[PDB]
Amino acid sequence: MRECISIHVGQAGVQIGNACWELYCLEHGIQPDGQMPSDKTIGGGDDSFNTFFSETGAGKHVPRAVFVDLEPTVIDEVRTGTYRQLFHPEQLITGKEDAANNYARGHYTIGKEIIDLVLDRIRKLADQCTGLQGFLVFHSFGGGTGSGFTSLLMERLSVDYGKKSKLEFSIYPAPQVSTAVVEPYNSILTTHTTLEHSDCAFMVDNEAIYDICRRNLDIERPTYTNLNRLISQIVSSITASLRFDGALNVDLTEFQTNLVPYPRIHFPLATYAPVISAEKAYHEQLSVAEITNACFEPANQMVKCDPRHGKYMACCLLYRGDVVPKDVNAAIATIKTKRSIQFVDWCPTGFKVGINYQPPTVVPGGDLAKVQRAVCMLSNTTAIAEAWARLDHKFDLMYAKRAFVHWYVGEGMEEGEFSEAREDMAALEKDYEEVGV
Amino acid sequence: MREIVHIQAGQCGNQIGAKFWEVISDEHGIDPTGSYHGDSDLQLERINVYYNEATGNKYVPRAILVDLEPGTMDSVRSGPFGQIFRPDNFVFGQSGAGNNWAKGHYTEGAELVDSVLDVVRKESESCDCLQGFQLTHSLGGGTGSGMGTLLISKIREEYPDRIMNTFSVMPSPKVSDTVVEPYNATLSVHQLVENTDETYCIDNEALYDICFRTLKLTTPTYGDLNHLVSATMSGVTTCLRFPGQLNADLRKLAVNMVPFPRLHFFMPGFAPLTSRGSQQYRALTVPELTQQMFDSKNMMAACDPRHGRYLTVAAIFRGRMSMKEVDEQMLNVQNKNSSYFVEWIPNNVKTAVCDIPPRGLKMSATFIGNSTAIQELFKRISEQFTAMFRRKAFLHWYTGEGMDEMEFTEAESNMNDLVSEYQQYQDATAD
Amino acid sequence: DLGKKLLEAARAGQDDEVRILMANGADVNATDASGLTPLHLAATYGHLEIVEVLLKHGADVNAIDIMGSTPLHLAALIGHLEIVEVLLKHGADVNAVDTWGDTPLHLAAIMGHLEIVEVLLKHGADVNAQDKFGKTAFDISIDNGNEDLAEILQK
Ligand SMILES: Nc1nc2c(ncn2[C@@H]2O[C@H](COP(=O)(O)OP(=O)(O)OP(=O)(O)O)[C@@H](O)[C@H]2O)c(=O)[nH]1
Ligand SMILES: Nc1nc2c(ncn2[C@@H]2O[C@H](COP(=O)(O)OP(=O)(O)O)[C@@H](O)[C@H]2O)c(=O)[nH]1
Ligand SMILES: COc1ccc(CCc2nc3ccccc3s2)cc1O
Ligand SMILES: [Mg+2]
Repeated sequence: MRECISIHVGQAGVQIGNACWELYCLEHGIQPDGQMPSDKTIGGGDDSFNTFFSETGAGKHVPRAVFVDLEPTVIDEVRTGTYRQLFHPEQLITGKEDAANNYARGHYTIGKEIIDLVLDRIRKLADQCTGLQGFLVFHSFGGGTGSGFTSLLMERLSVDYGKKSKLEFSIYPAPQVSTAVVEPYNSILTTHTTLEHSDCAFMVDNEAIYDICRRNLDIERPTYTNLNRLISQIVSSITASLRFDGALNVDLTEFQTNLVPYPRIHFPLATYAPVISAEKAYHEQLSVAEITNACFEPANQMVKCDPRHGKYMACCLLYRGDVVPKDVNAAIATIKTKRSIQFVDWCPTGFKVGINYQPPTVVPGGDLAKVQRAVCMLSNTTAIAEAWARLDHKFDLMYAKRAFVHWYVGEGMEEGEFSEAREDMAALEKDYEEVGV
Repeated sequence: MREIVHIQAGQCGNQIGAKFWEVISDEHGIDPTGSYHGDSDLQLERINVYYNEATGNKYVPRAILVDLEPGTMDSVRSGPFGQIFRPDNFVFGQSGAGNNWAKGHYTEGAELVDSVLDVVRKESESCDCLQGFQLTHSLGGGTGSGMGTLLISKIREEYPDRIMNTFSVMPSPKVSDTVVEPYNATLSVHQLVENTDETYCIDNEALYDICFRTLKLTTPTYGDLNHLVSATMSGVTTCLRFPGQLNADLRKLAVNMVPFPRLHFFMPGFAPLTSRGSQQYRALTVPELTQQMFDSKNMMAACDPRHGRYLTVAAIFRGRMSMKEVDEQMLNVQNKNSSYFVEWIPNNVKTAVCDIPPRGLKMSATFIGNSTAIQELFKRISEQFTAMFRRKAFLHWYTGEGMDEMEFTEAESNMNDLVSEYQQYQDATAD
Repeated sequence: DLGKKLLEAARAGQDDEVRILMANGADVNATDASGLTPLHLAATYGHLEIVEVLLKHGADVNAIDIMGSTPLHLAALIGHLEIVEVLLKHGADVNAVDTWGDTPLHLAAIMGHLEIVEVLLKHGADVNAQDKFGKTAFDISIDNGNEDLAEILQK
């Protein structure tokens, strides 16, 4: 095949991964025990879902997935839950002591004790691949493991797999749903040390997902399960091209080609429509024009920012369901004629379109209504720099006083790395300013 | 990280420590013989944090009991749960400390400290993943203050990667045996600023004021004060002992509550404030719970939070209540009191909520503040230390134990530096 | 030298040695290196019977050491109520000021000796007396938030 390996790091990455692979199984007709009746290949196989699932001799389809946490609580739930039999048991890896919300513990003092086991286990999955194309890495920005161990892992994967692509799904922190005061520090530290090792990173702003659950799904106090089922719906939209036959983003390399013009500004914005509550099961069905228009409302964005205040460098539309191509083209034309969406002058001012004609799946247990057609727009807009600016400002307020810095210096890290990371973020913000003005 | 090793030193340390263990034993369904008798499985899920599992479904506190005088042994054993402690973990000397920090830190206590470390070492070796140590003691005596801080220093050097946390009760003339308590407390505070990661400041001046003026107890006893202490210790350890979503532990609390290593002295609070066997606290709502919790009258440190600024705050709500209502009340307090939270630590107020309430109450809240106003506590001890030290009163009781007089001036100097540090961050602007 | 022995006997509370030493001519107003007298030391360490004995045999109730401390300063600081009242009865200066600007009232307020505070007030302690930082006893009670003391000082 051309296989892809998914890596989940820390609580957020593990729990989001749980929801993603639950959804994947339902989309592909795979039972929790790995069995798949629909398509009958004895073993191995070379179908499109094989990029994400290996096959044993007994007809078991096993995720090409690794879950890592520095403490066992969250992964122990995977080992005892509905999908306990789905994953490779050796690909669920835990230590006894977490990073205590400290990037330096995740990267240095605590992460060093488990990094070599994680890499040897990743190597075992890689060795079962006839044509590994790279990795999808799920993690939080604010966690000590999600930030520190992910950056350490990404560093080692670049040495060990120099030619392979690495894609990130990264949870950007929100005050409404937070766990630590030091999350701005960890977010800036990991972005700095991972920037050169990641080819494309899809940020998920926990505040944006929180807003959507409250307004679109009428959930007053969203749980992590609520957030994650919505996140997984959007991740599945982005990875479906890797798991089904298609003509857009058919391998990890093509993500960079279509979405990342310059290696450092590799943070596309995701917008997903429609998001409808499961209690509105008999809702009128929205047209292609309507769901496409909804992709340019800020209320449906995964990161809070204003693309009208920015310029576009790339724009992909990934439709799912009952979507006629001519209706897409008419809808695109309406967007360019009536909307003031500005592309930079050096990129093709066109929209790339992929259509998967299978209706979107919704998990039984979820808060999302079945829809006949949906769309995820991936766009590289300079406006996402607003999100970096919000993080940098929270960092600056605390760092100006050196608040909490001693916890990092006490865990194998030099104070000089704070300013190095911050100046790299300053240079990233200037990169966005130079591209769009 | 899960297991905590608990140490109680001196008379006060063993009295509040014994109360702590009978309170949380009740919350976890453990009877005075160590057997479990609970009606909820949440009581066992995190029991190993404080308890060692015994031979036959029996649970033994991971607690070490220490004092230089034997009298506190008998009393603790005589207590309701006295038989639950491991008898080998009673490490006591013959001649006391005479309310003398120097005897506890340099002479009598130095003879016994190695015997205590042998028990600590044993308890740590049976831990799957020790997270740190918790000490209960007073600062105004000799054993808990002198030998307590010595124990902290020696444990710090042997387990430097573990968290050290103390419940330290501060002396007050309102509850005082002698005028040398400011000496003992200042010398101890010098040790605490250097060798602990988090200290809960339980001020006897605050405890007496609560009992006398709020609870209208005309003559408060130690049991009255300790009623408040046990309620506070139960509240601040709730999230270590029950699941919840926070997955709280001593290191995450420290990382998020202590922005500067030396400013790790917490001001605890509790609501409702009740006396023993009263049952008057009935109609208490979430708006009232939140208001009382930040009220200066509900603080266990005799300090006015509105004379300083909060660097960080943690609020623990216990009981069944609207989480929708907690969040709106918590945001409400921060918006109308914006001038009392520093602006250069974003999101510095954390809300935790626990299903299981404490005994006798259905709704309750616990407050943990890192506020610059705690400098009022240290300025009070300092003024008394200075008043005594300038007259060289009773100094020979300390120099007569090999202690140098410059140790006093350095303790005085260190505590006044600590006060200046709080004031520096109290006046710092974002700009 | 009997003076040094009287100073140590007064500190230690050795009533009988104080009796014999004065019978052999010991200087009731002897001073140690810092200017402390037997009465200073008996007042500091709470020996009421020795305080009364010394005052009956010519002790200077208002003697000052090198730092300006009188016996009443030290008794008000340590908290010996009955010694405070014996001293006042024998003519102790209720408003004596030491080198730090402190009066007996300042020292009793700082250490929370509320009954001594009351006694000193009834004997004319100066409520406007300022220490070298400008603080009166009432200022100290406001700064330390000692509500019980503040109430006592407003009579
Ligand atoms: N969307 C989403 N966010 C989560 C989830 N779990 C945690 N977070 C967020 O992730 C951040 C905290 O990082 P975590 O992943 O929980 O911590 P960790 O990676 O395990 O690292 P340590 O616990 O410090 O060792 C905060 O911003 C949380 O709001 C989740 O399941 N879904
Ligand atoms: N709150 C409280 N304080 C106490 C208790 N026992 C003693 N203290 C205080 O502790 C100080 C005396 O120290 P103590 O523990 O008795 O002497 P030690 O045995 O040498 O440590 C004084 O400030 C007392 O008011 C108690 O049960 N509760
Ligand atoms: C100030 O902001 C924060 C403070 C604390 C925490 C997490 C850890 C905690 N551990 C304990 C342990 C016992 C009781 C309460 C707590 S809160 C996260 C924050 O964002
Ligand atoms: Mg974690």
